[PDB]
Amino acid sequence: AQQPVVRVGEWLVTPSINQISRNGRQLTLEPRLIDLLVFFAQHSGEVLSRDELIDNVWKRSIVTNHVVTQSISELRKSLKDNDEDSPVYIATVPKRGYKLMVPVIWY
Ligand SMILES: [Zn+2]
Ligand SMILES: [Zn+2]
Ligand SMILES: [Zn+2]
Ligand SMILES: [Zn+2]
Ligand SMILES: [Zn+2]
Repeated sequence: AQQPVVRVGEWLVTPSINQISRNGRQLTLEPRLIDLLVFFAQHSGEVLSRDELIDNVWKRSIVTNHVVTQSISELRKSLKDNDEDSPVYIATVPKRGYKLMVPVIWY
């Protein structure tokens, strides 16, 4: 039985099984997305450039600037989980990149 390592906003994250979870809602994500989410949480409330995200989350793969942007949309979509009352988790900072806007608790 697996312990969450971190809480991002309303979601407990358990990277060992690629899972996020919220109040009786469990979701498995792709591992790269977990890795992106974990990177944001380690650098929370910091502006992260497309470049920082590529270097750290896509290590030893080349990707386009555009893979990042579509990964970001997929992660926003999973973090929202169809709840229109959800905060913004990942905010776009114009011309600069992205910032994780929710509280993080490490366990
Ligand atoms: Zn940091
Ligand atoms: Zn940082
Ligand atoms: Zn993609
Ligand atoms: Zn993806
Ligand atoms: Zn996908």
